Amino acid sequence: AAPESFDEVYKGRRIQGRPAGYEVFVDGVQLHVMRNADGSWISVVSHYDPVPTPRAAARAAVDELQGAPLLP
Amino acid sequence: TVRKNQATLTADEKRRFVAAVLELKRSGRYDEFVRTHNEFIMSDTDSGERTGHRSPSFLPWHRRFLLDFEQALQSVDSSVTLPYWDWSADRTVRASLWAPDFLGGTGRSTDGRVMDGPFAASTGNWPINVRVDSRTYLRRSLGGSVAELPTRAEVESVLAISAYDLPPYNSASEGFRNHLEGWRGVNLHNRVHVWVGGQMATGVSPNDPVFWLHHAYVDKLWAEWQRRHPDSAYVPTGGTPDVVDLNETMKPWNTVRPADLLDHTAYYTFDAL
Ligand SMILES: [O-][O-]
Ligand SMILES: [Cu+2]
Ligand SMILES: [Cu+2]
Ligand SMILES: [Cu+2]
Ligand SMILES: [Cu+2]
Repeated sequence: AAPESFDEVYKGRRIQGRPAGYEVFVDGVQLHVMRNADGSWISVVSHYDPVPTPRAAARAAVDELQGAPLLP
Repeated sequence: TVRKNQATLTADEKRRFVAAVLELKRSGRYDEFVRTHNEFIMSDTDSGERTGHRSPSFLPWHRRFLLDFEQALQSVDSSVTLPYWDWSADRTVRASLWAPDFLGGTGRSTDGRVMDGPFAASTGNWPINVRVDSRTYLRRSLGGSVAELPTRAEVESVLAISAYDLPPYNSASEGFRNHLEGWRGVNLHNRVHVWVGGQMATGVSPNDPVFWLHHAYVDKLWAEWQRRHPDSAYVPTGGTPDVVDLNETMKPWNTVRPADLLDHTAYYTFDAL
């Protein structure tokens, strides 16, 4: 069972998530994310810090980016 | 052929190491190491094929990866070897490792930009090319995302584990490998990446020279574990889907198996084990 989709503006950036297994986007640019065996998630810009959900991972990326555009 | 504790390096060894690293960067050879690691960090999954991370091959893989980098460094200056960072001993932002004559310190608050050392962006000698976060300067936030680095006591508890790895051979696994990697337990290796922050916390972590010293120590811990448990060895040892078995060849090389990298003395030794 894949997680639900989401769409919101977090810290001035538009973040979206949707089942594909799951894709995330920050201002339209796709962010690589991954699901762990225990159900937690991690993204390419926070790959050693598991968070509970895809949205938590997207918010973590926006946090890390500090306003910077994401690169494909 | 002797990997030394970064804390024990002479001003000369430090100078030569930095110069060799900067030359690999200038010649364009360095960036390709960063690309390779990210590619594997993005494709290694708990559900499918995993070679470089969250699997038993996490150790022999990074062992060979570091061997490649060290060999590249030696092609520039044959006297240089990869030093290691014992983060359980040298645990403060004031460790000699973070001085301007070696790796430089932490980033400034505003954007986490490292402002000193040979790898600061302002030197024009360390451009961040292979990246996801569009910014092109080295960034760090020592102890910003996590309060403390692992302690000796904690490392000791992980080294005590007799089982190399345990099914399902992934991030949910119990056993030495997964505890050293950090997905389960007190968390060793993963927590360190988080402590440094900046690019070190991402898939393109090799962008930070400290990546090599960090993994050189993780590599040593595997050596120390084998000493503690001589009766214990690499697993799985036969036909396990999506996981690299002992005598199975490893990507991206394909000409090497975990079995060929178990004994490190065939390539180097440590100042002390
Ligand atoms: O593991 O980087
Ligand atoms: Cu890695
Ligand atoms: Cu992917
Ligand atoms: Cu445990
Ligand atoms: Cu690592």
